[PDB]
Amino acid sequence: KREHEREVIQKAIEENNNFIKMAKEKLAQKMESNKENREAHLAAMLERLQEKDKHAEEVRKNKELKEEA
Amino acid sequence: MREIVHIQAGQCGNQIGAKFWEVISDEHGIDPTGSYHGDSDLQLERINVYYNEATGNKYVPRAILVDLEPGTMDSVRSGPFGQIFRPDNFVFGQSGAGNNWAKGHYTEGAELVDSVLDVVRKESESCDCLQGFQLTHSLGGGTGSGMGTLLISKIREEYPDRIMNTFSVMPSPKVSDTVVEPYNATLSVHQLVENTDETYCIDNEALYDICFRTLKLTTPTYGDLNHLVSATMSGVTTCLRFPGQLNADLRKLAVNMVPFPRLHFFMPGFAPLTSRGSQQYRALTVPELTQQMFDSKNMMAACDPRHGRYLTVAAIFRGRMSMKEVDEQMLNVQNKNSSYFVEWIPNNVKTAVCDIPPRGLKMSATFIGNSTAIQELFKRISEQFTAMFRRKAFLHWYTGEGMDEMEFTEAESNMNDLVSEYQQYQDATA
Ligand SMILES: CC[C@H](C)[C@@H]([C@@H](CC(=O)N1CCC[C@H]1[C@H](OC)[C@@H](C)C(=O)N[C@H](C)[C@@H](O)c1ccccc1)OC)N(C)C(=O)[C@@H](NC(=O)[C@@H](NC)C(C)C)C(C)C
Ligand SMILES: Nc1nc2c(ncn2[C@@H]2O[C@H](COP(=O)(O)OP(=O)(O)O)[C@@H](O)[C@H]2O)c(=O)[nH]1
Ligand SMILES: [Mg+2]
Repeated sequence: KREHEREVIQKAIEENNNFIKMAKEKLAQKMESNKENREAHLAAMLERLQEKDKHAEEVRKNKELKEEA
Repeated sequence: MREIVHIQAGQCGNQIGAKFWEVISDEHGIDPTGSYHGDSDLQLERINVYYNEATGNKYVPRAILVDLEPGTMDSVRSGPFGQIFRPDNFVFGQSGAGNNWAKGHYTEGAELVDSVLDVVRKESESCDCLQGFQLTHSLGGGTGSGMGTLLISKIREEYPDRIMNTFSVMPSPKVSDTVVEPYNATLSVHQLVENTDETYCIDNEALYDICFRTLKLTTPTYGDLNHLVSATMSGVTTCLRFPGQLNADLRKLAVNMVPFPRLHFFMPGFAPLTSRGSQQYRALTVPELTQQMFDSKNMMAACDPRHGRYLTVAAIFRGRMSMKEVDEQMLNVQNKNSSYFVEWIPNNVKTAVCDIPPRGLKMSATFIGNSTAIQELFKRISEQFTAMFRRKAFLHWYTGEGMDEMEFTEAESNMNDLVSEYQQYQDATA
């Protein structure tokens, strides 16, 4: 009976600890995934804007090429 | 000098425990300060059964007060008889047990139980010749039920050859709306079947119904309920406390009352039934005492004794009366209703008479029955248990404390086995 009593309270501790552990890990996973997704969305936006800048350089390059002819 | 050590646990346990000490202190002529002021030598002759002697000829209850929250014990320490208790014998926590057997038995109670056992040990060591223990508690809450049965098991381990006696208050939906009480009670009965020698089944269902039906109290209080309990506890301990022939110690009582070790759950009864301050002016006659003490309406367990058979009976008469008339009337009950007494235990009804009446009465009588009808009580608890357990309802409160469902299944099976064993001897012929 005493061994059983010890087992019950260690079980209660273990399940509480495991709850905390899994909550902790779920949250770290979610936060890392969110961080990476948001950063990727910004990176893509900037990438498109930078392609506009390049395009604009070509337009002016094109105008300069046309000009002397 | 055969000492009994008294333990009271949880709210109910301490409430009825404190009332027990008020009632028997007055009977023994001990005042709230522990000073004796009585007029009869009969009062002191076996005073050492329940009291230690101090210097100044102070008498101190051999009582240990236990709870997982301070409220009720603060109440007691501020009550009338608060000072009478040994201050170091107050053992309490702060967390409470939240009406949860698992908290009392496995988690919260486990943190406190060694402290209690330390006090128990100090009291036992002081004993010339310890008889055993008596515990007051309810089965429906968390501390008295869970920690109370934890204590019973630990005390049995340290004192395996001593008698363990309990006054156990059974829950009823007539008195409590807490949904988990049938769980707490079933888990506790499982413990009691294995580890006590004698258990007085004090049923809140019966207590409430006596107050409402018989005493005509439209709004019964715990005070009213406990008035019945303390009258009963006084009556059933009379043979332990005063000079006498029959059932004069815990072991002799058990040998007279318990023919099979698991069947040690007693139905108490009392007459006359009174409310607090009813203060009645006519004494009952011996025939009246005898008729009423055996009546269903006077039982403290809500079981119809006519639905079962008596294995054994103890009857205690108190007051100045004709012992001849007592004998005649007791014989009349048995000879008039002989079919309700098992025929394979000859002469199974024993009678004691004590000259000192309880306070406020000239005449009273107390009944202790080992009846197979007590199965009705366990059946009632079992039905309430199964209604929830079949859907595993409210179990998360228990599994959160580390318990497994298997433990519930085992407790239920053991109580249903107990029920079946009563039925077996009910139907048994010589
Ligand atoms: C039938 C169930 C108990 C018995 C009563 C009783 C509780 C009581 O006695 N309580 C609540 C602690 C205070 C105590 C009494 O005040 C009312 C004091 C005077 C007392 O009796 N005090 C005694 C002397 C004291 O030793 C003591 C004992 C136990 C606990 C605390 C204090 O109050 C009527 N209750 C809950 C009720 O009647 C409640 N009704 C119900 O619960 C109903 N269901 C909604 C049914 C079960 C009756 C109403 C209050 C809503
Ligand atoms: N007869 C009686 N029953 C009580 C008293 N106090 C609580 N109860 C009952 O005891 C059960 C609740 O247990 P309680 O002792 O309050 O919980 P604990 O403090 O955890 O042991 C319920 O069935 C209540 O109706 C009391 O003073 N007298
Ligand atoms: Mg309570």
